This record gives sequence, structure tokens and C-alpha cells, in this order.
Amino acid sequence: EIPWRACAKYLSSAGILLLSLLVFSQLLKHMVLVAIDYWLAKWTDTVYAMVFTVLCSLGIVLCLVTSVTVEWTGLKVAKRLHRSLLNRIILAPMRFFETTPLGSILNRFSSDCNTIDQHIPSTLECLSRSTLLCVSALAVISYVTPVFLVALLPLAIVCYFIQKYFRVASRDLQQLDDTTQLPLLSHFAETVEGLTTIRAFRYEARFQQKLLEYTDSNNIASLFLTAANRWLEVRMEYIGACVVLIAAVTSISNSLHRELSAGLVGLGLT
Amino acid sequence: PLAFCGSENHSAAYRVDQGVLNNGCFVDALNVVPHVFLLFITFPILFIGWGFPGHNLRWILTFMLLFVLVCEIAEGILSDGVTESHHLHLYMPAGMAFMAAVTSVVYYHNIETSNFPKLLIALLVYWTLAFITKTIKFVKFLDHAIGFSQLRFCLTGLLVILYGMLLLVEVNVIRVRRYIFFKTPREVKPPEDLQDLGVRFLQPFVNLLSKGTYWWMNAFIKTAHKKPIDLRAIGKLPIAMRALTNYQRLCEAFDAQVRKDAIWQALSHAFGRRLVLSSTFRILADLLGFAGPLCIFGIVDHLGKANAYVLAVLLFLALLLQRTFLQASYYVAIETGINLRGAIQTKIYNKIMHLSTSNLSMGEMTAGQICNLVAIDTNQLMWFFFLCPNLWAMPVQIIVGVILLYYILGVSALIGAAVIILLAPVQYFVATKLSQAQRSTLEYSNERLKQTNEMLRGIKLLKLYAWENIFRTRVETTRRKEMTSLRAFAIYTSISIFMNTAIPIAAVLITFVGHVPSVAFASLSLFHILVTPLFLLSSVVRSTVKALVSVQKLSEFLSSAEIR
Amino acid sequence: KTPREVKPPEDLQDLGVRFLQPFVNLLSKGTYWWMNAFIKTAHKKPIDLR
Amino acid sequence: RARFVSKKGNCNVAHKNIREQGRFLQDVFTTLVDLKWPHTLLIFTMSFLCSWLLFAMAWWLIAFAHGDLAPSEGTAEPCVTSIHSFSSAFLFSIEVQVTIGFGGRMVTEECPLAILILIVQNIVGLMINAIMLGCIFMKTAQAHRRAETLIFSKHAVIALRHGRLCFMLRVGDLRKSMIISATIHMQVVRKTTSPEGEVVPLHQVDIPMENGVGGNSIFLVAPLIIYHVIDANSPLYDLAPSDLHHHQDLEIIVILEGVVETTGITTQARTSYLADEILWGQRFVPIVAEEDGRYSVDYSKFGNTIKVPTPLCTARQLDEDHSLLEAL
Amino acid sequence: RARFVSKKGNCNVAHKNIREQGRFLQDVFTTLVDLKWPHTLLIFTMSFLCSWLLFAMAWWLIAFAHGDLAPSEGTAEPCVTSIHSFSSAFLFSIEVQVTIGFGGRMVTEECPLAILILIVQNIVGLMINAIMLGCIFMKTAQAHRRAETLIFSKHAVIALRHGRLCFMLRVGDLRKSMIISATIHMQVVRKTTSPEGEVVPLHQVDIPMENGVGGNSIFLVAPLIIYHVIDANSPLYDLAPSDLHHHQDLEIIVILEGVVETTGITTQARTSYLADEILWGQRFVPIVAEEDGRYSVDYSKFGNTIKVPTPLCTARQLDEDHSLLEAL
Ligand SMILES: Nc1ncnc2c1ncn2[C@@H]1O[C@H](COP(=O)(O)OP(=O)(O)OP(=O)(O)O)[C@@H](O)[C@H]1O
Ligand SMILES: Nc1ncnc2c1ncn2[C@@H]1O[C@H](COP(=O)(O)OP(=O)(O)OP(=O)(O)O)[C@@H](O)[C@H]1O
Repeated sequence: EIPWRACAKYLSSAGILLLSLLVFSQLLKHMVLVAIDYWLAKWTDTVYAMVFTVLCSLGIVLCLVTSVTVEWTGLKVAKRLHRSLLNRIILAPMRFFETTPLGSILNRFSSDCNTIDQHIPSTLECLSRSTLLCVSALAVISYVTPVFLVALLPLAIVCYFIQKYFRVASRDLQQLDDTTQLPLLSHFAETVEGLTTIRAFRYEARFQQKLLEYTDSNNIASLFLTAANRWLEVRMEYIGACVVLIAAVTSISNSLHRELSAGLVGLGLT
Repeated sequence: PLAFCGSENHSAAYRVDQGVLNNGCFVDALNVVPHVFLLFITFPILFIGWGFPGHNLRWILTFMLLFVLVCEIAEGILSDGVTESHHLHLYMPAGMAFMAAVTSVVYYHNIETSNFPKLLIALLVYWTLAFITKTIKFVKFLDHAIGFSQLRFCLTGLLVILYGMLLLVEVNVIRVRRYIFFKTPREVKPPEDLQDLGVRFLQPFVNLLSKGTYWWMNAFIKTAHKKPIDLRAIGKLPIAMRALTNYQRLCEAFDAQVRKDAIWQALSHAFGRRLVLSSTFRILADLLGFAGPLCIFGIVDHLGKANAYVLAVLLFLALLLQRTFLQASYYVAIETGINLRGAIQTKIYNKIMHLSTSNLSMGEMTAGQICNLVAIDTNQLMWFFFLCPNLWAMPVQIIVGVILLYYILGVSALIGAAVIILLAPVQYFVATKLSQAQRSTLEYSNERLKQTNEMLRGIKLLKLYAWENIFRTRVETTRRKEMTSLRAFAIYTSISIFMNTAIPIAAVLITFVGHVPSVAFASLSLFHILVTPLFLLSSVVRSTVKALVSVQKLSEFLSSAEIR
Repeated sequence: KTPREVKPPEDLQDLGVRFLQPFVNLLSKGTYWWMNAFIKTAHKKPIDLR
Repeated sequence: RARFVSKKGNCNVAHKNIREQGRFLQDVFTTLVDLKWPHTLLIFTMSFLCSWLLFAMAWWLIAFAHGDLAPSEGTAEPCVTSIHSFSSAFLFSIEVQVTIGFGGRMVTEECPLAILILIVQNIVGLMINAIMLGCIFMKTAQAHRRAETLIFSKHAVIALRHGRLCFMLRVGDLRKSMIISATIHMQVVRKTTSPEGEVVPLHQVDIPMENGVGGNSIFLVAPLIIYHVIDANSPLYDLAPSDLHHHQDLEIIVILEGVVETTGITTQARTSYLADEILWGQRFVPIVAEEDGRYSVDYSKFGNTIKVPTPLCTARQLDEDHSLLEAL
Repeated sequence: RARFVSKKGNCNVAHKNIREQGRFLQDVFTTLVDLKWPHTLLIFTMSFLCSWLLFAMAWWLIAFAHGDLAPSEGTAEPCVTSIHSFSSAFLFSIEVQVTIGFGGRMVTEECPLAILILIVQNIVGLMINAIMLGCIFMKTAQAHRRAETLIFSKHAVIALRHGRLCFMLRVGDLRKSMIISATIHMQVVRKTTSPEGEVVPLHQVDIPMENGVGGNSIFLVAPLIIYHVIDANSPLYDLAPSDLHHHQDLEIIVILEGVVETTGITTQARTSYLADEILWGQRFVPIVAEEDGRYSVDYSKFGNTIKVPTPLCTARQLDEDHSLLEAL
């Protein structure tokens, strides 16, 4: 919904050819990872050796094109963003400037564009590799033991429901973190811009206490954030452990009872 | 069927008594009586509600006991595979022990609220019973047994020692609370409830278990569905939040000054123990998790021609503890980051209150960057001390990985490890290169910030004098310099990303070609596990660079002229 | 949680002055057991308009 | 702005950080009595289960130590006749403690230790049985089943009586069973302040009911009206219409205490009225009529009232204008 | 200088030479009820043991008089089947009186005297069982488990209320279970003297609580403050600050009496305050706050007070200076 649209405009800032190159790169990359090692499974029971090596080479070159595409699209998006925003902003009439407070409209160049242009590619590649290795290994453990899918289906539902639960918690949380973080910068701007007056009134201890309170507030908000994040972390981890156990048990039972090239068993369990 | 240790007349002449305690069946059964006793004496007085010194030691004992009882259940179910009557005396006692330990846990938790420790000494007599029975089993297990399962011997003595240490914990809590017949309870001054006073949000009142698994945080989130959270609907501080932290930082800076009579030295001297604690968590964790591939090899080769089941569920338990320890490692460090953030904001603000105006009027510092440092420097140091423990953690991990390769299937000619061995120079080089670029990137960012700030301050002047094309393209030049520097930065980070993800396939190729079943794929599994930390190290080194430069700017600011 | 509890006119709308079937069950609504009760007093006491 | 006591007697106040712990081993009985039926049931059932299983393990262990499961040689006589499985010892424990004792499995003189176990299990069985039965008794003699039938109109009205402006409310008892020494304690509560300045959040003033004797006992057979005459000593003597509203700090706690007829024990019902529920200027319509040779309490329209105007000022200003009109 | 009643309700007075003896055979039940649990347990257990052993000796003696232990000739049938040892007769007595009756050892028609013994043991068993069960009941329905939760601050404060100098103290109830007809009897005790001269060591004057009605009942849900207004009729009307101290013969006995909600029985808590514990010139800080949709009784800082000055003279001299300032 909203995430789809926001990410779509983000990538829209990039050329459609970047979408093609990125997607093909990720997919072919990790599908070749799966290919080469699941086909090493066929190696544990030379010709296969040499083509194994050429599969390795394909993997490495495809990783390189992948990462290069990642960095280049991040940079192109950032460039289009900063230029277009700066243009549209300076071109706004005086009604906006006199109506809107400067700190807000300023922060989007100050910290928001900073966030974008030097943290988006990191997070995007983290998410991309994570989710693609994930879905790939899911499909593969399903394949090596076709029994596993029946166990997989309810687990995915549990994941979906509890993660939507955590997200409906974390949205309110992160909003609270934002609104508890703003008065820090506000009081700092006040402190510096009216520093002479404060020294004159000799009330320094008062604003010191006020800032102590503000900082304590931000800290408690962040601790809320962390507690929530770690709770979801724990729950999802235990889901993953259950997954591992199911796969291992199913594979062992099937293989030693109904032989299936136990190399495949090791493969699924890893 | 379902006989205790029952088989045909050959073993129906086993329950005979040629010496009562000489019958293994008999001591095996006697070792159930205590667990029965507790499990049935405590349930009612637990369902009444359901329907403290020496916390840490007691719980370490209890969880070690948990692990070894799981091991004993495994051993029992395994050793029952040779008979054909399913004599269940091998494991049934260990299952009752599992349940009884769990009940002891939950019971003492629900008694720790209102401890009537004369009601708690039921545990005293109980652990005495269990200890006695297990000592009897061990003693009579010296002789009268083939001891062909030496693991049986070790686990038996092990449980004996654990029950003994538990008893010692019990006499500790007794003495401290001398109540039983003594007059002095040395009763209490619990800050957990008292010092909290009713407004708090943290772990201390929660048990070590939740302190690892966030059950209280589960409750906290529970309301966030039924009702939108609010700032009044928020817990308060711990009594040691950001004031005792600031005092400790001042005192540690005083100690470091007496030593002197950069700021990293003072920070470390003030702070390093909690960091090395989080690290120790990370090390124990990833070292345990490092016994993952061993389970894989065992799986495959045990299948080659049933102990693979228990071995796999052993890996299951291993990963359970593994990630519940990763959580401890991570949370300690994020908590560290919060404390340092508060303390540094305090200290910076004090410097502000002592800032000389002329310093702001004439030269180096402008309000913009003075607030931008606390806005961004602090976030970056926070993130640096998120990635803090991983740094000291990985080398210990990589060394154990190499040693294992030398002792595992790649025993010799595993040469592919030399690839990652040579990788660390590539990492440090990309590091110093990103560092060379980062200063220019940061100075250009600051220039552009000064640009836009100054611009939109008197934006009406610009709208009036028609100088906005002029100033806008002037800023565009700065943004172009920043774009170029960030472009080099992006090239370098992409180089790091590719090298990161590229060296594992290099390693697997080189190893598997080095030869010219389980071995190859088990090593490949270890290689997955070993490339896991590198993917994060990619950003670890970036955050390292940025934190270095950021603290440089910090010390730059702290050394300013002060009104006095 | 929601009983969707009630608004029974059979008792409420009657208010205490009524003579008919609704409060009686379908069975009596076919067999006049309530009317049996009504006649029951007509032996022991002469009926009146009040 | 919470209600002190719910319109159904719930004391809507949490404790939040009692200092000390509970009762050493007596709180068990009290906390046991007042408790949801299925939970208490389950507790007793599971007590019987654990008592049976514990001695079951005991008897089984004794038979096994006597070397009585293996041999069946015919010569050696058991501690207890004819037990061969833990199931047997469990059946035996049930037979013993429930005092059934079929006879197929029976204690023998061959084990005096077994005789000790028998004595122990019988004593424990009698003790646990008496405890369970005393608890079941004092639970089945429970009160507050009647305290729900003691009803109170959702509204209270004020009107003029004896030329005086008195706060009223109708009381209701639905059971024909009678309450003894039914006593009323109307009690107004608010955050009030002494002249010296101290304020207490839930201050409590026992507002006296107007009784011809002056006492607080009533005799409730037909649901009647309780009322207070607002005198210059009553705190409500500064009250005015339109001062009452759901955002006016004000509430009058109504307490009903008496003895149940069948069970000589005492029960208490509570109801409360904050400012808005106190309807100004009405009168509860008489729900009683002389039935045909009977008194007809039309329990329908129970709390239905009727509006009547009144001097819309404080009883203070009432006495002010009254003195001005009488000394004229 | 002892405390009349301990700060926890202990009546710290010994009797020392009661003239007469106790109750002939009824004091057994009363002295049995209120008594430490293990002692009562042991008494009942040992009653069952002696009842079993006595009839065990009886049955054994009967079998031995019937000439039933020696012969085993097969012809003569026993008084009771298959007993050969005193252990047998003891098992039989347990089976009989506990109503188990396995059957392997069974009464026979061959001895009518044995039938008499059976009847006797059954009657005695039922009588003793009912006695034990009535005692266990009235013990498990015991009070004063609640009377420990009824808490009282370690200090009492005086202050000015309504321009008057009134002695106060906060009361506390920790259980959500409610007390019915909670009644207060503050009672000052000292060694006072009539004008004619007679002095009595522990003289007792019921000092009345200030209640809007005047009665002594309260409605304790949130732990509130009990207070006495010191009038010229109150004995404390000659009290002054700095007259109070732990060596000043003075003490005010506080009595709380009401009905337990679950058990219709009545309990009483006691607390006392001698001169020093009566803090002069303070006010108990309000431990209640309007919680989020609730009333928050912060039970922490329960008896924590706050110091406030005051005219440091007797309520006597208070009215003296007040009359001098009002008639001016
Ligand atoms: N919050 C509380 N909850 C329950 N009982 C309490 C509480 N505070 C005190 N008490 C009990 O009341 C009795 C007298 O109270 P006291 O006024 O001495 O409290 P205190 O010792 O001063 O503690 P605090 O300073 O918290 O009030 C003590 O025996 C104590 O057990
Ligand atoms: N010390 C005592 N302890 C208990 N009861 C007593 C005591 N003294 C008298 N009584 C009882 O009080 C009742 C009336 O008391 P009374 O004043 O007659 O005592 P008394 O016979 O004069 O003995 P004394 O001269 O010791 O007081 C008598 O029935 C007696 O049983």
C-alpha cells in the first residue's frame, strides 16, 4: 500500500533500466547460488568439476554487477531527489515560507536527504540479500523435502499476524520517538540563540534541569523502541528455530527410511 | 506392557532383590519419588494464585540443570532402542525431573513476590531428598555397573554436584533470611518496588528469564493493540538514568585527569565493563553457534550407514540458547548507547552553558553546526556502540573457525582460508580509503548545510533582490562537490559489498578444488556461517570511520573558549 | 460480550393488565392451559368486571 | 474522574504497592472461600488427585522394595495383596483414601512399614477431607447472592418535603426473604478542604438519613424511599441545581447492611450517585397500590419519577429568602 | 511502663492468680479452636491412633479369649475371620473404624460379644469423627487472618481542622475483601484520678470519633483518617505539645470491629498510641490520586506525614486566647 507507493516513487527517481538490472541481478545471482550448491549436492555421489568452477565464476561476476547496480541507483536517486526538491522549494512563493516554519522545511535537506543519500543503499541491499536468500532457501527446503510445505504454511501465517501486530505497535512507537526527539533540537536552538539572556538571568540550572528532563524523555522513548524490537526479534528467532528443527527431523526420517541422497538432507538442513 | 523395567522371565527375575539397593531398577524408581513429591505438593498452592538473595547463582544452576536433564532424556531414549519392551525407567525419571525443575522455577517465582520462606523451605527438604537419591544412585553406580556408558557416570555425578550447589544456595538464602528458627530475618530494603515508587519501565523487577526474553515487554506491547500509546501512558526512568550517569562520567573524567595530572580514554575508563559484558555475551553466543556445522557433519555421517535425531534436536537447543544470548549481547550494547547519548548530551549542553559568545560571533562555530553535532554525532556514536561488541567479537570467532577447519574435514590443505586471511588487509584498506573520502564528504555536507540555512533565513531578501538563481547555483556547486565525494564513497562501499559477498564463493571454490559426502557440504555450511558476520562487518567498518571523525569533531568542540 | 439482551413486551408492554396468549407458549396457545387457570378461579369465586 | 463505587457495588479503587506480604498460611482459607466456583472445584479435585498419586507411588515403591513384583513364587506374602503394576498401587490408594476397600488388594501383616503408610494415608485423607468439606461449606453458605437482589434506582431525586428541600432515593428489595436490621449509611464523598487548607481526595462525610427516631435502621418490605433532609449542618446545604453534573466533583455513597434471614450472616450492598444521576426537582411516582385484598408493589416503572419545579437555588439561599419573607 | 496493647493488637497484660478452675468439659472445644495448627493436627492424629489401638487390643483379646489364635483346627470358626497376630487385629480395627473393610478379615456370627464390640467401635468412630470434623471446620473458618491486614500507621498526628485542634490518625485496609459495619472505638487510657481522690491504674475513657452523624461506624475502602475533635469534654482538652513523650502516662486505644465479608463472623483489630507516637502538628499526606480512570491509593508512603506548626499550647489555652481575641 503506502510502502509500495513510496518505494515505487523512490525507484521511479531511478531509471526503469535500473529496476530491470537490479531485479535480474539479485534473482539470477542467488538462484545461481542455489543452483551451484544444490548441484554440488549432485557432486557428493572432472567434468562436473570444471562446470562447477564456471558456475562459481558466474556467481562472482553476477555479484559484481549486482552491487554496482545497487550503488549507482542509490546515487542517481539521491541526485534527482536533492536537485528536484531544492528547485521546487526555492520556487515556492512567499505564502509558504511565511506560513511554514523554517526548521521543518529545512530538516528535509538537513537530515532527511542525509539519511537518504548515505543510508538508503545500505538498507536496501541488506533487505534485498536478506529477503532473497530467505525466499530461495524456503523454496529449496520445500523442494528437498516436499513434506516440509505443510509445516511451512501455518508458520508463515503466524509470522504474518504477529509481525503486523508488532508493526501496529512500532508505528505509534516511532511517532512517539520523533515527537520526543524534536524538543531536544528545539531547546538547543533556544539555548544557543538566547544564550546571553539566559546567562544574564542567571537561571542556568533551570534550563539544565529542563534539558535533563528532555534527554530522559528521549531515552525512555528509545528504550520503548528497543524493548519492542528485541521482543519481536526473539519471537521471529524462535520461529526460525522451529523451522530448522522441523526440516532436520523430516529430512532425517525420510532419508534413512526412504533413501533420498542424504547430501540433499544436509543441504536442506543447512 | 508399559512395565517399568519389564521384559520376559529373564528380566522378570530382575526386579528380584538379591540386595535391595543393588537393583538398578530400584534406585532408578526411587529417583522419581522426590520429583513426584514436589510436583504434587506444590501444584495446589500454585493453582491458588495461578487459577531472594542469590538470584543469579540459583538461576545459572537451574538452567545448567535444565540442559543436562535434556541430555539425560536423550541418553535414556537412545539406550532404550536396544530392548524391545520399551522399558521406560531410563527416561521417565528424567522427564519428571524436567517437569519438577520447571515447577520449582515457576513456584519460586510466584513465591518471590510474598516470600513466606518457611513455605519456601519445602524446597529445602525437597532438594535434600533429590540429592540423597542421586548420591545413592551414583555410589551404587560405581560398582554394580558395567559403566559402558561412561556418559551415564559423568551425568550422574554432574547432577549430584548440581543438587549440592542448589542446597548450598538454599542454606545461603536461609542464613541471609535466618527466619527458620532464628530471630533475625535481616528482612528487606527492596528498591525494585520501593525505589521504583510506581513509575518505571525496565528489567529489574522482571526475572533473569524475561530479562533475556522480554515477557514484560510482551505485556507492554499487549496494550498497544487495544489502545494507541501516549506519552503519559509511558513508563518513567530508572533511578540511575542520566544523572548518576553524568556524575559517573564527571568522576571518571576526574580520575582520568588525576592520571593525566583523547576523550576515548575517559569514556573507556568510565564505561568499558558494560561493553565487555555485552561482548562476552556475543563471544559465548557465536562460539556456541559455531558448534552448528559440527551437528551437520554428525547428521550426515550418522546417516551414512538412532542418534541423529537427538543430535539435531541438540542443535535446536543450541540455537535457542545461541540467539537468546545474541539478544543479551545486542541489548546490553544498545542500552550502553542510550547511556552514552544522555551523558554526552549533558556534557555538551554544559559546555554550551559555558560557551564564550565571541567564539560563536567571530569565527569557527555557528549555531547550526553546534546543534548539528548533537543531532548527528550523537546518533552516529549511538550506532557505533550498537556495532561496538561485534568488533572485539569477530576475531575470536574467525580464529576458532580456522582452528576448527584444521581439526575438521579440511584437516589439512584447507588453504581456502588464506583467502579470508588476506581479506582483512583488503578490509582495512577499504577502511582507510573510506576514511580519506569521509572528511571531504562531511565538510561538503556542512558547507551545503551552512548554504541552505543561511539561504532560507532571509529567503524574503532573495525573493526580493532576484538573487535566487545565483545563490541556488552557488549551492548547487557545493552540492556537486558533495555529490562527487559521496560518489567516490558509493564506489568504495560497493567495492566493499562485492568483496564481502565474493570471497565466500572464492573460498568454497578454492577449498573444493584443493582436493585435486558430508565433508564438502559441512565445510560449505561453516562457510555460510562464517560469511554471516562479514556482511555486517561491511557496515561496521563504515560506522567505525564515521565515529572516529565524529569524535574528532567532538574533541574539537569541547576544547573551546569558556566564559568565566 | 454482547448479549443483545432484551426488550420483552410480553411482560413489559403488558405492564400487568392483560388477557391473552403471547406470554403463554405455543403449546397452550393451542390447548388453552392458561385459560384452564383462568377458569380455575371461576368456581371458587364469581367473576367480576374488575 | 472515576466513580468511587460502581452503580453495582464495585469499589473502583486499586491498591498499588501494599508494603508487606500476605497471611503466612491462613490467607489460604480466606482467599479460598471467595473465588470462582470452577477454580475452587478444580483446586479440590487436583488436591485429591495429588493425594492419591503420592501414596500410590508410596505403595508401589513399597511393593517393589519388598521384592514383591518380580517373584510371584507363591511362598513370600506381599506387603499388600495382589498388586503387580503402578496401576494396581494407584487403585489401592484410591480404595484406601476414599474408604472403599474392595478387598482384592489388601494390606497384610508382612510389612509393618506398610502399616505405617496405611495409618499415614488414612490420617492425611481425613484431614484433607475435613478441610475440603469445611471450605465447601463456608463457600455454599456464601453471601452476596442476596446482595445482588437489593436494587437501587439509577437516579436520585430531590423535592420539597415539610417545606424543606430534602435529597431522596428509592430503595428496592426483590426477594421475599427478609433482611434483618437493615441499616442505611448514606455518605457523601468529594475532594473537600478544611479552612486551614488541607484537602483530601476522597473525603467522606456520613450524611444522616432522616428517621423519625434518628437512627439508621429501616424495615424494607415494600421498596421504599430513603431521603436526607438538607440542613445547615449537611454538606449539601451549599448545593444548588445546575451545580450537579457528571463533571462536578460530587458523589453520595449509599450503604445497606443487614442480616440474611435464612443465613444468620450479614451482607452489604453498595450503590453510589454522582452529581448528574441526582435528578433535581422530581418525585418518585408511588409504585404501590392497594391490590385486591393485597398491597400491589408495581415493581415495573420502579425508578420512574415525575418532574416538579422548585426554587432553583441553594438550601442556603432557600433559608435566606425564607428568613427574608418570614421576618417581613 | 508497658504498652497496654502492642502496636499489633497484643493485650500486654497478664492475669496472675485467677481464683477458680476452668470449664468442666467445654473449655476443651474453645481451647481447641484457637491453637497452633501443628499442635491441633497432632492432637487429632493421636486421637485417631489411640481410638484405633484401643479397639485393636479389644479385638485381639476377643480372638484370644475365643481360643482362636492357637488351634487353626479348621472346625471352630473365629469371632472374626483370619486374624493371627495383634497386627491383624490392628489392621482390622483400622478397616472398621475408617469404614474401609477389605474383607479378608471379617466379623462372624460366632461371637455376639464381638458384634457388640463392632457396634461400640462404629458408634465411637462416628462420634469422634464428627467431633474432629466440627473442630476442623470451626478452625478453618477462623478469623483474625483478616485482622492482620487491617493496618494502622505507626504514628498519629494532630492538626487544625475547622479552626479546631483535633487528634487524627490514618486507618488502612489492605484486602479488597470488605469489612461490614466497620466501627471505631478510640479509647484513651491512663492512670487518672477522680476529684474525690481515687486513682485507677488503667482508666479507660471512650473518646468519641468525630462523625457527621455522631456514630462510630465507617466505610473503609480507601485507607482513610480517623480523627477526634478535642472538646472541653474530651480528656485530651488539657493536653499540650511537649507534654507527649514516651515517659508521659498516656495512651489512646483504637478498636476496629466489623464483619468479614466472606465469613459472616466478626473480627477485631487493635492498635494503640502512647504519647510519643502521637506526633504533634502534622498532617498525613494524601496517598490517594485520581488514577487513569481509577482512584489510585498509593499505599506506599502510607503513614508518611508532613510537619505543620500550630499554637503550642493546650486546647484549654487555645479557647482561652481565642475567647480573649474574639471578645476584644
Ligand atoms: N504501603 C504499605 N502497605 C501496607 N502496609 C504498610 C504500608 N506502609 C506501612 N505499612 C504498615 O503499617 C504499619 C505502620 O505503618 P508506618 O506508618 O510505620 O509505615 P512506615 O514504616 O513509616 O512505612 P512508610 O514510610 O512507607 O509509611 C507497619 O507495621 C507497616 O507494616
Ligand atoms: N481472683 C479471682 N479470679 C477469678 N474469679 C474470682 C476471683 N475472685 C472472685 N472471683 C469470682 O467472682 C465472683 C464474685 O466475686 P467476689 O467479689 O465475691 O470474690 P470473693 O468471693 O470476695 O473473693 P475475693 O475476696 O478473693 O474477691 C465469685 O463467684 C468468684 O468465683
